[PDB]
Amino acid sequence: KREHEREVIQKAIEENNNFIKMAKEKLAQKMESNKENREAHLAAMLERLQEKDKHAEEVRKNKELKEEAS
Amino acid sequence: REIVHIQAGQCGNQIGAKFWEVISDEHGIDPTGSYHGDSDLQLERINVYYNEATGNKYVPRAILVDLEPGTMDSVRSGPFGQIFRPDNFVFGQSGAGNNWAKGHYTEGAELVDSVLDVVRKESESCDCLQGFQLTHSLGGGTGSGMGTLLISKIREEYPDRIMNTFSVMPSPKVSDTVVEPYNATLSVHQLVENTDETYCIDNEALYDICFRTLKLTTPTYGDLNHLVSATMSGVTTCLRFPGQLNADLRKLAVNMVPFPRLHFFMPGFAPLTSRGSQYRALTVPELTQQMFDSKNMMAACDPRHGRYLTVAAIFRGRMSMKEVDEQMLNVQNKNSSYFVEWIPNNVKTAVCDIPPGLKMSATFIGNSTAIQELFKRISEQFTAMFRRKAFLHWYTGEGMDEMEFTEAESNMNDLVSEYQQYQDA
Ligand SMILES: Nc1nc2c(ncn2[C@@H]2O[C@H](COP(=O)(O)OP(=O)(O)O)[C@@H](O)[C@H]2O)c(=O)[nH]1
Ligand SMILES: [Mg+2]
Ligand SMILES: [Mg+2]
Repeated sequence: KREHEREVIQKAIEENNNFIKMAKEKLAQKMESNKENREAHLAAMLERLQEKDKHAEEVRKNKELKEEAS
Repeated sequence: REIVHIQAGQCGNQIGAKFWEVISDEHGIDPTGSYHGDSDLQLERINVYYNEATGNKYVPRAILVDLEPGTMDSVRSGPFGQIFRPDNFVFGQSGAGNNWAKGHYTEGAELVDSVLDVVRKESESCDCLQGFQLTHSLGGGTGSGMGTLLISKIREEYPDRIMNTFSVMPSPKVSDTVVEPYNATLSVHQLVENTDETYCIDNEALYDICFRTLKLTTPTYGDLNHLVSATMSGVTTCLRFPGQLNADLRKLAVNMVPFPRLHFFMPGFAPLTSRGSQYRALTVPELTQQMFDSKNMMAACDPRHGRYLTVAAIFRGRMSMKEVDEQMLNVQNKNSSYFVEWIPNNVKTAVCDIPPGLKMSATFIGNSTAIQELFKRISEQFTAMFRRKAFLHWYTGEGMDEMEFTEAESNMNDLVSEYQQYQDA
């Protein structure tokens, strides 16, 4: 019976500690994966805007070509 | 022949404090521990419950246990609060939240060793220890969980001694929490295995007595504790005063317990007093009829629904012994069917000249098979919740497993079937 009394209290510790452990790791994983997702959304947004600038440089150059071949 | 008294939890300490106030008065001991009595027949067996200290002071051999200081601070301030040994107050700060698992496995396990150190100290100073008596409730957490934990540890250290308890059974009529059937079932499982004798004090019976008999509509714990302390006084008279019947815990157990597991007693008392009641002195025939009546039982069981295995009656005060014997013989002859025929002379009678209080009273102690009605009521309530796993998270959250509940439920159902078997014999 003393053997079981020690198994009960150790089971309670192992469960609370393991719960605290999992929650800590899952929260850090969520905050990290969120950071990655938000930064990816901004990176794609800026990539789209940059592709638009590259196109404006190509338009200004396309005018430079037409003016010289006039 | 010393008895080590232990009181645990709110209930255990409240009924325990009253028991000490009551007997201290009976033995002529004042709150300071000094003797000022008008008879010496108060000091003859005073050593059964009191130790003798330095300036001719008598100190209760009591250990006060609780996981919350509240109730024990109330005791220390009450009338006889100064009578107890200050070192014998052993208490924690985080209570038990009416959770058996907390009292037995977590909170209680942290405090238990320090209690055992006090128990051991009180035992080492015993010329010849007969055993221990624990007061507690089975519906709470400290008295229920930690109390049965203490019983288990004490038995390991003193396997050859008697373990006696005054166990207050829970009832919806006087309830503190819905998890009382869980706590009670878990405790009864411990009691069936680790006690030699348990006095079943039912809060349902104490309530019905206060309500239906005394007409105390809206009774308080103080009202229930009035009956308890009076019954506790009566059932321990044979141990505190010079006598021949059930004079010690072992002889009481030998006379009252025919089967090891069937050691749950139904106390009874007469007259049923109400705190500050009126004028008459009950004749011996009146005392006898009342103490055997279902309405005077401290356990909510109808003795007419079962049979008595053994009975111990105690009369207190100046009365005719011839009339006592005539009345005691008459109750049995008039109800011989309710006493098992296979246990000859199973009703023993004792008389004490010193009355409680009152001019004359009678205390009944019965090992009846009808006690199964108490265990059935609890088992029904326990099953109604366990079937749907209600409130189990509070217990499993402390480390306990569902298997432990299934075993406690099963052991109590076995106890009921055993009481029924001997009722049909
Ligand atoms: N007769 C009686 N029953 C009590 C008293 N206090 C609590 N109870 C009962 O005991 C149970 C609660 O246990 P309690 O002693 O309060 O809690 P613990 O501190 O966990 O042992 C319930 O079944 C209550 O009805 C009291 O002073 N007298
Ligand atoms: Mg208690
Ligand atoms: Mg309790």
